[PDB]
Amino acid sequence: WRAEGTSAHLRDIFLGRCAEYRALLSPEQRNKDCTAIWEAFKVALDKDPCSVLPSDYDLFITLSRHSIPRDKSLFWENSHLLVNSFADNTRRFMPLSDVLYGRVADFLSWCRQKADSGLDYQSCPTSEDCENNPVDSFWKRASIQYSKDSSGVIHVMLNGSEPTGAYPIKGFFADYEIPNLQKEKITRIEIWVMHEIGGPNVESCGEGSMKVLEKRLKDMGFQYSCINDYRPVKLLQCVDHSTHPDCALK
Amino acid sequence: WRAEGTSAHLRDIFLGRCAEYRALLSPEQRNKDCTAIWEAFKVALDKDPCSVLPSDYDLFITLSRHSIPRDKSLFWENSHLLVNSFADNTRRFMPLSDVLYGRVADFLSWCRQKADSGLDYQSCPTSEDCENNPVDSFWKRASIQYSKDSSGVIHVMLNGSEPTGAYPIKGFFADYEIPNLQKEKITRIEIWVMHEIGGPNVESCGEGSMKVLEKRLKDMGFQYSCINDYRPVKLLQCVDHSTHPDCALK
Ligand SMILES: Nc1ncnc2c1ncn2[C@@H]1O[C@H](COP(=O)(O)OP(=O)(O)OP(O)(O)=S)[C@@H](O)[C@H]1O
Ligand SMILES: Nc1ncnc2c1ncn2[C@@H]1O[C@H](COP(=O)(O)OP(=O)(O)OP(O)(O)=S)[C@@H](O)[C@H]1O
Ligand SMILES: *[C@@H]1O[C@H](CO)[C@@H](O[C@@H]2O[C@H](CO)[C@@H](O)[C@H](O)[C@H]2NC(C)=O)[C@H](O)[C@H]1NC(C)=O
Ligand SMILES: *[C@@H]1O[C@H](CO)[C@@H](O[C@@H]2O[C@H](CO)[C@@H](O)[C@H](O)[C@H]2NC(C)=O)[C@H](O)[C@H]1NC(C)=O
Repeated sequence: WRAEGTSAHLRDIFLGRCAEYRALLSPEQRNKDCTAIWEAFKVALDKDPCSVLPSDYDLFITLSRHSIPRDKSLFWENSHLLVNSFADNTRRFMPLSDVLYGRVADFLSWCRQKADSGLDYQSCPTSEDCENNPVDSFWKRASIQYSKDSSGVIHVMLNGSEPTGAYPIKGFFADYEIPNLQKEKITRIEIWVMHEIGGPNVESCGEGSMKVLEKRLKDMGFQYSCINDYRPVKLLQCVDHSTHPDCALK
Repeated sequence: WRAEGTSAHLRDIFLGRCAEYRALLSPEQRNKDCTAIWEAFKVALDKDPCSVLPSDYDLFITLSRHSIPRDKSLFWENSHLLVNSFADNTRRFMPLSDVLYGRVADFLSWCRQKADSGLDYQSCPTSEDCENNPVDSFWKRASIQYSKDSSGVIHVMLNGSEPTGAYPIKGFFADYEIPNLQKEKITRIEIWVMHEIGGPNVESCGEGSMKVLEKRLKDMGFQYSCINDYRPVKLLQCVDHSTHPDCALK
Protein backbone atom coordinates (compact mmCIF):
# COMPACT_ATOMS: atom_id res chain seq x y z
CA TRP A 1 0.00 0.00 0.00
CA ARG A 2 1.29 3.43 -1.02
CA ALA A 3 -0.11 5.43 1.93
CA GLU A 4 0.19 5.77 5.73
CA GLY A 5 -0.60 2.78 7.88
CA THR A 6 -3.35 3.06 10.47
CA SER A 7 -2.72 5.54 13.28
CA ALA A 8 -1.29 4.04 16.47
CA HIS A 9 -3.74 3.95 19.37
CA LEU A 10 -6.55 4.84 16.95
CA ARG A 11 -9.30 3.83 19.38
CA ASP A 12 -8.02 5.93 22.29
CA ILE A 13 -7.46 8.98 20.14
CA PHE A 14 -10.89 8.55 18.57
CA LEU A 15 -12.74 8.16 21.88
CA GLY A 16 -10.78 11.04 23.36
CA ARG A 17 -11.55 13.47 20.58
CA CYS A 18 -15.16 12.34 20.75
CA ALA A 19 -15.25 12.93 24.52
CA GLU A 20 -13.74 16.41 24.41
CA TYR A 21 -15.92 17.39 21.48
CA ARG A 22 -19.13 16.55 23.35
CA ALA A 23 -18.38 19.52 25.59
CA LEU A 24 -18.57 21.83 22.57
CA LEU A 25 -22.09 20.57 21.86
CA SER A 26 -25.38 22.07 23.02
CA PRO A 27 -27.00 20.11 25.88
CA GLU A 28 -30.01 19.37 23.65
CA GLN A 29 -27.60 17.62 21.28
CA ARG A 30 -25.01 16.75 23.93
CA ASN A 31 -26.18 13.17 24.37
CA LYS A 32 -23.80 11.28 22.09
CA ASP A 33 -22.51 7.76 22.71
CA CYS A 34 -18.82 7.83 21.86
CA THR A 35 -18.48 4.10 22.33
CA ALA A 36 -21.38 3.34 19.97
CA ILE A 37 -20.02 5.87 17.47
CA TRP A 38 -16.61 4.18 17.57
CA GLU A 39 -18.34 0.84 17.23
CA ALA A 40 -20.12 1.94 14.02
CA PHE A 41 -16.96 3.53 12.65
CA LYS A 42 -15.11 0.30 13.40
CA VAL A 43 -17.15 -1.60 10.80
CA ALA A 44 -14.85 -0.42 7.99
CA LEU A 45 -11.87 -1.89 9.85
CA ASP A 46 -13.48 -5.31 9.51
CA LYS A 47 -13.78 -5.25 5.73
CA ASP A 48 -11.33 -5.78 2.91
CA PRO A 49 -9.16 -2.61 2.83
CA CYS A 50 -10.24 -2.18 -0.79
CA SER A 51 -13.92 -2.94 -0.30
CA VAL A 52 -15.23 -0.12 1.88
CA LEU A 53 -18.01 2.06 0.48
CA PRO A 54 -19.07 5.54 1.69
CA SER A 55 -22.45 4.15 2.78
CA ASP A 56 -20.71 1.68 5.12
CA TYR A 57 -20.44 4.64 7.49
CA ASP A 58 -24.12 5.57 7.29
CA LEU A 59 -24.74 4.26 10.79
CA PHE A 60 -21.65 6.06 12.06
CA ILE A 61 -22.99 9.33 10.63
CA THR A 62 -26.45 8.66 12.03
CA LEU A 63 -24.99 8.30 15.53
CA SER A 64 -22.73 11.36 15.38
CA ARG A 65 -24.63 13.72 13.11
CA HIS A 66 -25.47 17.15 14.58
CA SER A 67 -26.43 20.53 13.18
CA ILE A 68 -24.04 23.18 11.89
CA PRO A 69 -24.71 26.86 12.72
CA ARG A 70 -25.90 29.00 9.81
CA ASP A 71 -23.05 31.02 8.22
CA LYS A 72 -20.44 28.88 10.01
CA SER A 73 -19.46 26.40 7.32
CA LEU A 74 -15.92 26.68 6.01
CA PHE A 75 -14.98 24.49 3.05
CA TRP A 76 -11.45 24.30 1.71
CA GLU A 77 -8.77 22.77 -0.45
CA ASN A 78 -5.04 22.65 0.21
CA SER A 79 -5.30 24.62 3.45
CA HIS A 80 -5.89 22.02 6.15
CA LEU A 81 -3.69 23.40 8.96
CA LEU A 82 -4.56 27.05 8.29
CA VAL A 83 -8.28 26.17 8.32
CA ASN A 84 -8.01 24.38 11.66
CA SER A 85 -5.95 27.20 13.18
CA PHE A 86 -8.22 29.89 11.88
CA ALA A 87 -11.38 27.98 12.81
CA ASP A 88 -9.88 27.80 16.29
CA ASN A 89 -11.94 24.83 17.58
CA THR A 90 -15.34 26.19 16.36
CA ARG A 91 -14.74 29.63 17.95
CA ARG A 92 -14.56 31.47 14.63
CA PHE A 93 -15.95 28.94 12.13
CA MET A 94 -16.97 25.32 12.00
CA PRO A 95 -15.20 23.41 9.23
CA LEU A 96 -15.77 19.66 8.77
CA SER A 97 -12.85 18.96 11.12
CA ASP A 98 -14.70 20.84 13.86
CA VAL A 99 -17.94 18.90 13.46
CA LEU A 100 -18.21 15.74 15.58
CA TYR A 101 -17.91 13.22 12.76
CA GLY A 102 -14.98 15.04 11.20
CA ARG A 103 -13.22 15.77 14.49
CA VAL A 104 -12.75 12.13 15.50
CA ALA A 105 -10.85 11.20 12.35
CA ASP A 106 -9.06 14.40 11.35
CA PHE A 107 -5.48 13.59 10.26
CA LEU A 108 -5.81 9.93 11.20
CA SER A 109 -5.47 6.84 8.97
CA TRP A 110 -6.95 3.38 9.20
CA CYS A 111 -7.44 0.15 7.27
CA ARG A 112 -7.53 -3.58 7.96
CA GLN A 113 -4.80 -5.87 6.61
CA LYS A 114 -5.40 -7.40 3.17
CA ALA A 115 -5.81 -11.03 4.28
CA ASP A 116 -6.09 -10.81 8.07
CA SER A 117 -8.39 -9.47 10.78
CA GLY A 118 -5.67 -7.25 12.22
CA LEU A 119 -5.14 -3.59 11.37
CA ASP A 120 -2.33 -2.74 8.97
CA TYR A 121 0.11 -0.33 10.65
CA GLN A 122 2.52 -0.60 7.73
CA SER A 123 0.52 1.15 5.02
CA CYS A 124 -3.00 1.74 3.71
CA PRO A 125 -4.41 1.83 0.15
CA THR A 126 -4.37 5.14 -1.69
CA SER A 127 -6.98 6.05 -4.29
CA GLU A 128 -4.56 4.72 -6.91
CA ASP A 129 -4.15 1.32 -5.23
CA CYS A 130 -7.93 0.97 -5.21
CA GLU A 131 -10.86 3.40 -5.21
CA ASN A 132 -12.95 2.04 -2.34
CA ASN A 133 -10.50 2.30 0.56
CA PRO A 134 -11.53 3.11 4.19
CA VAL A 135 -10.14 6.65 4.49
CA ASP A 136 -11.39 7.97 1.16
CA SER A 137 -14.84 6.42 1.52
CA PHE A 138 -14.96 7.91 5.00
CA TRP A 139 -14.26 11.44 3.81
CA LYS A 140 -16.56 11.19 0.79
CA ARG A 141 -19.38 10.19 3.14
CA ALA A 142 -18.50 12.83 5.72
CA SER A 143 -18.09 15.57 3.09
CA ILE A 144 -21.53 14.86 1.66
CA GLN A 145 -23.21 15.15 5.05
CA TYR A 146 -21.31 18.34 5.85
CA SER A 147 -22.39 19.89 2.54
CA LYS A 148 -26.02 18.85 2.97
CA ASP A 149 -26.27 20.30 6.46
CA SER A 150 -24.57 23.63 5.63
CA SER A 151 -26.67 26.81 5.35
CA GLY A 152 -26.42 30.57 4.96
CA VAL A 153 -23.17 32.22 3.92
CA ILE A 154 -20.87 29.47 2.66
CA HIS A 155 -17.15 30.15 3.09
CA VAL A 156 -14.33 28.42 1.21
CA MET A 157 -10.60 28.77 1.71
CA LEU A 158 -8.36 27.97 -1.26
CA ASN A 159 -4.61 28.04 -1.75
CA GLY A 160 -3.39 30.57 -4.30
CA SER A 161 0.18 29.29 -3.86
CA GLU A 162 -0.64 25.73 -4.93
CA PRO A 163 1.28 24.84 -8.16
CA THR A 164 -1.77 23.09 -9.62
CA GLY A 165 -4.04 26.09 -9.17
CA ALA A 166 -6.38 27.09 -6.37
CA TYR A 167 -9.27 24.84 -7.47
CA PRO A 168 -8.78 21.11 -8.23
CA ILE A 169 -11.51 19.98 -10.66
CA LYS A 170 -11.35 16.49 -9.18
CA GLY A 171 -11.16 17.32 -5.48
CA PHE A 172 -13.59 16.58 -2.65
CA PHE A 173 -14.96 20.12 -2.82
CA ALA A 174 -15.67 19.79 -6.54
CA ASP A 175 -16.90 16.18 -6.56
CA TYR A 176 -18.64 15.70 -3.23
CA GLU A 177 -19.51 19.05 -1.75
CA ILE A 178 -20.50 21.52 -4.45
CA PRO A 179 -23.08 18.97 -5.74
CA ASN A 180 -24.49 18.39 -2.27
CA LEU A 181 -25.06 22.01 -1.37
CA GLN A 182 -28.76 22.69 -0.75
CA LYS A 183 -29.05 25.84 -2.90
CA GLU A 184 -32.42 26.52 -1.27
CA LYS A 185 -30.83 27.30 2.11
CA ILE A 186 -27.67 29.01 0.89
CA THR A 187 -27.59 32.80 0.69
CA ARG A 188 -24.22 33.18 -1.08
CA ILE A 189 -20.80 31.58 -1.52
CA GLU A 190 -17.65 33.51 -0.59
CA ILE A 191 -14.20 32.27 -1.62
CA TRP A 192 -10.97 33.30 0.15
CA VAL A 193 -7.89 32.76 -2.02
CA MET A 194 -4.90 32.79 0.31
CA HIS A 195 -1.22 33.18 -0.62
CA GLU A 196 1.89 32.34 1.38
CA ILE A 197 3.69 35.32 2.97
CA GLY A 198 6.05 36.46 0.24
CA GLY A 199 5.05 33.05 -1.14
CA PRO A 200 4.21 32.54 -4.86
CA ASN A 201 1.05 33.99 -6.36
CA VAL A 202 0.22 31.13 -8.71
CA GLU A 203 -3.44 32.14 -8.94
CA SER A 204 -5.62 34.93 -7.62
CA CYS A 205 -9.35 35.54 -7.83
CA GLY A 206 -10.59 35.25 -11.40
CA GLU A 207 -7.50 33.52 -12.79
CA GLY A 208 -7.01 29.99 -14.12
CA SER A 209 -8.89 27.33 -12.17
CA MET A 210 -10.64 30.08 -10.20
CA LYS A 211 -12.49 30.97 -13.41
CA VAL A 212 -13.59 27.37 -13.75
CA LEU A 213 -14.87 27.33 -10.16
CA GLU A 214 -16.59 30.67 -10.36
CA LYS A 215 -18.29 29.72 -13.61
CA ARG A 216 -19.68 26.47 -12.18
CA LEU A 217 -21.00 28.27 -9.12
CA LYS A 218 -22.69 31.06 -11.07
CA ASP A 219 -24.00 28.53 -13.59
CA MET A 220 -25.58 26.60 -10.72
CA GLY A 221 -27.20 29.89 -9.77
CA PHE A 222 -25.27 30.91 -6.62
CA GLN A 223 -24.62 34.47 -5.51
CA TYR A 224 -20.80 34.48 -5.63
CA SER A 225 -17.82 36.54 -4.35
CA CYS A 226 -14.04 36.20 -4.09
CA ILE A 227 -11.46 37.80 -1.80
CA ASN A 228 -7.69 37.55 -2.20
CA ASP A 229 -5.89 37.13 1.11
CA TYR A 230 -8.89 37.62 3.39
CA ARG A 231 -7.53 39.82 6.16
CA PRO A 232 -8.29 37.91 9.37
CA VAL A 233 -6.59 34.84 7.85
CA LYS A 234 -3.73 36.92 6.45
CA LEU A 235 -3.21 38.27 9.97
CA LEU A 236 -3.00 34.68 11.23
CA GLN A 237 -0.46 33.66 8.57
CA CYS A 238 1.51 36.73 9.60
CA VAL A 239 1.92 35.49 13.19
CA ASP A 240 4.90 33.49 11.90
CA HIS A 241 6.35 36.23 9.72
CA SER A 242 6.10 39.31 11.93
CA THR A 243 9.11 41.05 10.36
CA HIS A 244 8.12 40.48 6.73
CA PRO A 245 6.88 43.65 4.94
CA ASP A 246 3.53 42.08 4.01
CA CYS A 247 2.93 41.80 7.73
CA ALA A 248 4.16 45.22 8.88
CA LEU A 249 1.51 47.16 10.82
CA LYS A 250 0.75 50.88 10.73
CA TRP B 1 -17.06 23.09 47.40
CA ARG B 2 -17.29 26.17 45.17
CA ALA B 3 -15.16 24.98 42.24
CA GLU B 4 -16.34 23.13 39.14
CA GLY B 5 -17.01 19.41 39.57
CA THR B 6 -14.77 16.87 37.86
CA SER B 7 -14.82 16.86 34.07
CA ALA B 8 -17.12 14.28 32.51
CA HIS B 9 -15.30 11.34 30.90
CA LEU B 10 -12.07 12.42 32.57
CA ARG B 11 -10.43 9.09 31.78
CA ASP B 12 -11.31 9.01 28.09
CA ILE B 13 -10.15 12.61 27.65
CA PHE B 14 -6.94 12.02 29.62
CA LEU B 15 -6.08 8.86 27.69
CA GLY B 16 -6.88 10.48 24.35
CA ARG B 17 -4.82 13.58 24.98
CA CYS B 18 -1.98 11.39 26.22
CA ALA B 19 -2.23 9.16 23.18
CA GLU B 20 -2.23 12.09 20.76
CA TYR B 21 0.68 13.79 22.49
CA ARG B 22 2.86 10.71 22.08
CA ALA B 23 3.24 11.57 18.39
CA LEU B 24 4.58 15.02 19.31
CA LEU B 25 7.35 13.33 21.32
CA SER B 26 10.91 12.64 20.19
CA PRO B 27 11.42 8.99 19.10
CA GLU B 28 13.73 8.57 22.11
CA GLN B 29 11.17 9.77 24.68
CA ARG B 30 8.14 8.35 22.85
CA ASN B 31 8.07 5.39 25.27
CA LYS B 32 5.13 6.53 27.39
CA ASP B 33 2.53 4.28 28.93
CA CYS B 34 -0.67 6.32 29.02
CA THR B 35 -2.65 3.81 31.08
CA ALA B 36 0.21 3.65 33.56
CA ILE B 37 0.37 7.42 33.65
CA TRP B 38 -3.38 7.58 34.22
CA GLU B 39 -3.12 5.01 37.00
CA ALA B 40 -0.39 7.05 38.75
CA PHE B 41 -2.55 10.15 38.38
CA LYS B 42 -5.44 8.22 39.92
CA VAL B 43 -3.37 7.64 43.08
CA ALA B 44 -3.76 11.28 44.01
CA LEU B 45 -7.32 11.15 42.72
CA ASP B 46 -8.56 8.59 45.22
CA LYS B 47 -7.45 10.45 48.37
CA ASP B 48 -9.56 12.85 50.46
CA PRO B 49 -10.49 15.88 48.28
CA CYS B 50 -8.68 18.11 50.80
CA SER B 51 -5.74 15.85 51.63
CA VAL B 52 -3.97 15.88 48.27
CA LEU B 53 -0.44 17.27 48.26
CA PRO B 54 1.80 18.21 45.34
CA SER B 55 4.04 15.33 46.38
CA ASP B 56 1.16 12.93 45.70
CA TYR B 57 1.69 13.44 41.97
CA ASP B 58 5.38 12.53 42.01
CA LEU B 59 4.78 9.14 40.39
CA PHE B 60 2.61 10.69 37.69
CA ILE B 61 5.30 13.28 36.97
CA THR B 62 8.01 10.63 37.02
CA LEU B 63 6.11 8.56 34.44
CA SER B 64 5.29 11.46 32.14
CA ARG B 65 8.30 13.74 32.48
CA HIS B 66 10.18 14.58 29.28
CA SER B 67 12.63 17.30 28.26
CA ILE B 68 11.70 20.81 27.13
CA PRO B 69 13.63 22.29 24.16
CA ARG B 70 16.08 24.98 25.23
CA ASP B 71 14.70 28.48 24.60
CA LYS B 72 11.19 27.15 24.01
CA SER B 73 9.67 27.57 27.49
CA LEU B 74 6.75 30.00 27.82
CA PHE B 75 5.45 30.95 31.26
CA TRP B 76 2.38 33.13 31.74
CA GLU B 77 -0.41 34.66 33.85
CA ASN B 78 -3.94 35.73 32.88
CA SER B 79 -3.55 34.71 29.23
CA HIS B 80 -4.20 30.96 29.14
CA LEU B 81 -6.14 30.83 25.85
CA LEU B 82 -3.89 33.28 24.05
CA VAL B 83 -0.84 31.31 25.20
CA ASN B 84 -2.35 28.01 24.08
CA SER B 85 -3.13 29.55 20.66
CA PHE B 86 0.16 31.27 20.08
CA ALA B 87 2.12 28.19 21.14
CA ASP B 88 0.01 26.44 18.55
CA ASN B 89 0.69 22.97 19.97
CA THR B 90 4.49 22.97 20.51
CA ARG B 91 5.05 24.47 17.03
CA ARG B 92 6.17 27.96 18.09
CA PHE B 93 6.81 27.57 21.87
CA MET B 94 6.19 24.87 24.45
CA PRO B 95 4.07 26.16 27.38
CA LEU B 96 3.20 23.86 30.29
CA SER B 97 -0.01 22.87 28.50
CA ASP B 98 2.09 21.62 25.59
CA VAL B 99 4.17 19.24 27.70
CA LEU B 100 2.74 15.76 28.31
CA TYR B 101 1.80 16.10 31.98
CA GLY B 102 0.21 19.50 31.45
CA ARG B 103 -1.57 18.55 28.25
CA VAL B 104 -3.51 15.73 29.91
CA ALA B 105 -5.03 18.04 32.53
CA ASP B 106 -5.25 21.39 30.72
CA PHE B 107 -8.63 22.99 31.51
CA LEU B 108 -10.02 19.81 33.09
CA SER B 109 -11.16 19.45 36.69
CA TRP B 110 -11.34 16.61 39.20
CA CYS B 111 -11.78 15.44 42.79
CA ARG B 112 -13.15 12.51 44.79
CA GLN B 113 -16.32 12.80 46.85
CA LYS B 114 -15.95 14.16 50.38
CA ALA B 115 -16.96 10.72 51.67
CA ASP B 116 -17.24 8.11 48.91
CA SER B 117 -15.03 6.30 46.41
CA GLY B 118 -16.63 8.04 43.44
CA LEU B 119 -15.50 11.19 41.66
CA ASP B 120 -17.57 14.26 42.56
CA TYR B 121 -19.17 15.55 39.34
CA GLN B 122 -21.08 18.12 41.38
CA SER B 123 -18.32 20.38 42.65
CA CYS B 124 -14.68 20.44 43.77
CA PRO B 125 -12.95 22.42 46.52
CA THR B 126 -11.36 25.75 45.63
CA SER B 127 -8.30 27.24 47.28
CA GLU B 128 -10.54 28.75 49.96
CA ASP B 129 -12.66 25.65 50.61
CA CYS B 130 -9.28 24.10 51.46
CA GLU B 131 -5.65 24.34 50.36
CA ASN B 132 -4.60 20.77 49.61
CA ASN B 133 -7.21 19.99 46.95
CA PRO B 134 -6.50 17.74 43.91
CA VAL B 135 -6.34 20.42 41.19
CA ASP B 136 -4.24 23.07 42.93
CA SER B 137 -1.68 20.55 44.21
CA PHE B 138 -1.51 19.23 40.66
CA TRP B 139 -0.55 22.50 39.00
CA LYS B 140 1.80 23.23 41.87
CA ARG B 141 3.73 19.97 41.18
CA ALA B 142 3.56 20.42 37.42
CA SER B 143 4.65 24.08 37.53
CA ILE B 144 7.63 23.14 39.67
CA GLN B 145 8.76 20.50 37.18
CA TYR B 146 8.19 22.71 34.16
CA SER B 147 10.33 25.38 35.80
CA LYS B 148 13.01 22.96 36.94
CA ASP B 149 13.27 21.58 33.40
CA SER B 150 13.43 24.91 31.54
CA SER B 151 16.63 26.33 30.02
CA GLY B 152 17.90 28.96 27.62
CA VAL B 153 15.84 32.07 26.99
CA ILE B 154 12.86 32.00 29.35
CA HIS B 155 9.75 33.73 28.01
CA VAL B 156 6.75 35.01 29.99
CA MET B 157 3.43 36.34 28.75
CA LEU B 158 1.54 38.70 31.02
CA ASN B 159 -1.75 40.52 30.66
CA GLY B 160 -1.28 44.26 31.02
CA SER B 161 -5.03 44.79 30.82
CA GLU B 162 -5.46 42.88 34.05
CA PRO B 163 -7.16 45.34 36.46
CA THR B 164 -5.02 44.26 39.40
CA GLY B 165 -1.77 44.54 37.44
CA ALA B 166 0.37 42.44 35.11
CA TYR B 167 2.36 40.52 37.74
CA PRO B 168 0.36 38.75 40.49
CA ILE B 169 2.74 38.74 43.44
CA LYS B 170 0.85 35.71 44.75
CA GLY B 171 0.27 33.68 41.59
CA PHE B 172 1.76 30.36 40.41
CA PHE B 173 4.54 32.04 38.45
CA ALA B 174 5.72 34.02 41.46
CA ASP B 175 5.22 31.30 44.03
CA TYR B 176 6.11 28.10 42.22
CA GLU B 177 7.96 28.91 39.03
CA ILE B 178 10.31 31.85 39.63
CA PRO B 179 11.71 30.06 42.72
CA ASN B 180 12.41 26.91 40.70
CA LEU B 181 14.13 28.41 37.68
CA GLN B 182 17.73 27.16 37.43
CA LYS B 183 19.94 30.21 36.89
CA GLU B 184 22.94 28.11 35.78
CA LYS B 185 21.09 26.82 32.72
CA ILE B 186 19.16 29.99 31.88
CA THR B 187 20.54 32.74 29.67
CA ARG B 188 17.95 35.48 30.17
CA ILE B 189 14.31 36.18 30.96
CA GLU B 190 12.16 38.08 28.47
CA ILE B 191 8.66 39.25 29.32
CA TRP B 192 5.85 40.13 26.92
CA VAL B 193 3.29 42.49 28.43
CA MET B 194 0.24 42.10 26.19
CA HIS B 195 -2.68 44.54 26.13
CA GLU B 196 -6.14 43.87 24.72
CA ILE B 197 -6.71 45.43 21.31
CA GLY B 198 -8.08 48.86 22.15
CA GLY B 199 -8.44 47.41 25.65
CA PRO B 200 -6.92 49.19 28.71
CA ASN B 201 -3.22 49.74 29.29
CA VAL B 202 -3.38 49.13 33.04
CA GLU B 203 0.36 48.43 33.10
CA SER B 204 3.24 48.36 30.63
CA CYS B 205 6.87 47.40 31.02
CA GLY B 206 8.32 49.28 33.98
CA GLU B 207 4.99 50.20 35.58
CA GLY B 208 3.23 48.94 38.70
CA SER B 209 3.79 45.28 39.52
CA MET B 210 6.16 45.12 36.55
CA LYS B 211 8.63 47.07 38.69
CA VAL B 212 8.34 44.40 41.37
CA LEU B 213 8.85 41.54 38.91
CA GLU B 214 11.86 43.22 37.31
CA LYS B 215 13.45 44.00 40.66
CA ARG B 216 12.91 40.45 41.93
CA LEU B 217 14.41 38.82 38.85
CA LYS B 218 17.34 41.22 38.90
CA ASP B 219 18.03 40.68 42.62
CA MET B 220 18.13 36.96 41.79
CA GLY B 221 20.85 37.64 39.23
CA PHE B 222 18.97 37.17 35.94
CA GLN B 223 19.45 39.21 32.79
CA TYR B 224 16.07 40.81 32.14
CA SER B 225 14.23 42.46 29.25
CA CYS B 226 10.58 43.38 28.71
CA ILE B 227 8.54 44.01 25.55
CA ASN B 228 5.11 45.60 25.24
CA ASP B 229 2.74 43.80 22.91
CA TYR B 230 5.31 41.44 21.35
CA ARG B 231 4.47 41.62 17.64
CA PRO B 232 3.90 37.94 16.81
CA VAL B 233 1.35 37.69 19.62
CA LYS B 234 -0.14 41.07 18.78
CA LEU B 235 -0.79 39.86 15.23
CA LEU B 236 -2.54 36.81 16.69
CA GLN B 237 -4.70 39.09 18.82
CA CYS B 238 -5.43 41.08 15.69
CA VAL B 239 -6.90 38.08 13.90
CA ASP B 240 -10.15 38.94 15.72
CA HIS B 241 -10.03 42.71 15.23
CA SER B 242 -8.78 42.95 11.65
CA THR B 243 -10.49 46.34 11.15
CA HIS B 244 -9.34 47.94 14.41
CA PRO B 245 -6.67 50.62 13.78
CA ASP B 246 -4.08 48.86 15.97
CA CYS B 247 -4.41 46.04 13.47
CA ALA B 248 -4.15 47.92 10.16
CA LEU B 249 -1.34 46.89 7.79
CA LYS B 250 0.79 48.83 5.30
N1 LIG C 1 -12.54 18.61 5.72
C1 LIG C 1 -11.63 17.65 5.72
N2 LIG C 1 -10.88 17.42 6.91
C2 LIG C 1 -9.92 16.43 6.92
N3 LIG C 1 -9.60 15.60 5.84
C3 LIG C 1 -10.38 15.87 4.65
C4 LIG C 1 -11.39 16.85 4.50
N4 LIG C 1 -11.94 16.84 3.23
C5 LIG C 1 -11.27 15.88 2.65
N5 LIG C 1 -10.30 15.23 3.43
C6 LIG C 1 -9.33 14.06 3.06
O1 LIG C 1 -8.15 14.03 3.85
C7 LIG C 1 -7.41 12.86 3.32
C8 LIG C 1 -5.95 12.99 3.76
O2 LIG C 1 -5.00 13.19 2.64
P1 LIG C 1 -3.85 14.32 2.49
O3 LIG C 1 -4.27 15.22 1.38
O4 LIG C 1 -2.51 13.64 2.41
O5 LIG C 1 -3.98 15.17 3.87
P2 LIG C 1 -4.39 16.60 4.34
O6 LIG C 1 -3.53 17.14 5.42
O7 LIG C 1 -5.86 16.49 4.54
O8 LIG C 1 -4.10 17.46 3.00
P3 LIG C 1 -5.06 18.43 2.13
O9 LIG C 1 -6.55 18.15 2.44
O10 LIG C 1 -4.83 18.12 0.65
S1 LIG C 1 -4.53 20.33 2.52
C9 LIG C 1 -7.75 12.94 1.79
O11 LIG C 1 -8.39 11.67 1.48
C10 LIG C 1 -8.60 14.18 1.75
O12 LIG C 1 -9.41 14.28 0.59
N1 LIG D 1 0.21 26.16 32.86
C1 LIG D 1 -1.02 25.96 33.28
N2 LIG D 1 -1.93 25.30 32.42
C2 LIG D 1 -3.23 25.09 32.84
N3 LIG D 1 -3.76 25.46 34.09
C3 LIG D 1 -2.80 26.12 34.94
C4 LIG D 1 -1.44 26.41 34.63
N4 LIG D 1 -0.81 27.05 35.69
C5 LIG D 1 -1.77 27.14 36.57
N5 LIG D 1 -3.01 26.60 36.21
C6 LIG D 1 -4.35 26.52 37.01
O1 LIG D 1 -5.50 26.55 36.17
C7 LIG D 1 -6.63 26.45 37.13
C8 LIG D 1 -7.90 26.95 36.40
O2 LIG D 1 -8.44 28.21 36.96
P1 LIG D 1 -8.90 29.53 36.15
O3 LIG D 1 -7.92 30.60 36.48
O4 LIG D 1 -10.36 29.78 36.40
O5 LIG D 1 -8.63 29.11 34.61
P2 LIG D 1 -7.69 29.49 33.44
O6 LIG D 1 -8.29 29.24 32.11
O7 LIG D 1 -6.40 28.84 33.81
O8 LIG D 1 -7.56 31.09 33.65
P3 LIG D 1 -6.25 32.03 33.95
O9 LIG D 1 -5.06 31.15 34.42
O10 LIG D 1 -6.61 33.01 35.06
S1 LIG D 1 -5.86 33.06 32.26
C9 LIG D 1 -6.09 27.28 38.34
O11 LIG D 1 -6.08 26.35 39.46
C10 LIG D 1 -4.75 27.73 37.81
O12 LIG D 1 -3.85 28.13 38.83
C1 LIG E 1 -0.39 26.37 0.11
O1 LIG E 1 0.31 25.70 -0.94
C2 LIG E 1 1.74 25.80 -0.80
C3 LIG E 1 2.37 25.12 -2.00
O2 LIG E 1 2.01 23.74 -2.07
C4 LIG E 1 2.17 25.15 0.52
O3 LIG E 1 3.58 25.33 0.70
C5 LIG E 1 4.39 24.25 0.41
O4 LIG E 1 4.28 23.32 1.50
C6 LIG E 1 5.07 22.12 1.30
C7 LIG E 1 4.84 21.25 2.52
O5 LIG E 1 4.87 22.02 3.72
C8 LIG E 1 6.55 22.49 1.13
O6 LIG E 1 7.31 21.33 0.81
C9 LIG E 1 6.72 23.52 0.01
O7 LIG E 1 8.07 23.94 -0.06
C10 LIG E 1 5.83 24.72 0.28
N1 LIG E 1 5.94 25.68 -0.80
C11 LIG E 1 5.89 26.98 -0.55
C12 LIG E 1 6.01 27.92 -1.74
O8 LIG E 1 5.77 27.45 0.58
C13 LIG E 1 1.43 25.81 1.69
O9 LIG E 1 1.75 25.13 2.89
C14 LIG E 1 -0.07 25.75 1.46
N2 LIG E 1 -0.76 26.45 2.52
C15 LIG E 1 -1.49 25.77 3.40
C16 LIG E 1 -2.18 26.57 4.49
O10 LIG E 1 -1.62 24.55 3.37
C1 LIG F 1 -6.63 40.06 29.86
O1 LIG F 1 -7.38 40.59 30.96
C2 LIG F 1 -8.66 41.14 30.54
C3 LIG F 1 -9.24 41.88 31.73
O2 LIG F 1 -9.20 41.10 32.92
C4 LIG F 1 -9.56 40.01 30.02
O3 LIG F 1 -10.76 40.59 29.48
C5 LIG F 1 -11.94 40.42 30.17
O4 LIG F 1 -12.48 39.14 29.80
C6 LIG F 1 -13.78 38.87 30.36
C7 LIG F 1 -14.18 37.48 29.88
O5 LIG F 1 -13.88 37.31 28.50
C8 LIG F 1 -14.79 39.93 29.90
O6 LIG F 1 -16.05 39.71 30.52
C9 LIG F 1 -14.29 41.34 30.25
O7 LIG F 1 -15.14 42.31 29.65
C10 LIG F 1 -12.88 41.55 29.73
N1 LIG F 1 -12.34 42.83 30.16
C11 LIG F 1 -11.76 43.66 29.27
C12 LIG F 1 -11.22 44.97 29.79
O8 LIG F 1 -11.67 43.40 28.07
C13 LIG F 1 -8.83 39.29 28.88
O9 LIG F 1 -9.57 38.13 28.55
C14 LIG F 1 -7.40 38.88 29.26
N2 LIG F 1 -6.70 38.43 28.08
C15 LIG F 1 -6.38 37.15 27.93
C16 LIG F 1 -5.65 36.77 26.67
O10 LIG F 1 -6.65 36.28 28.77
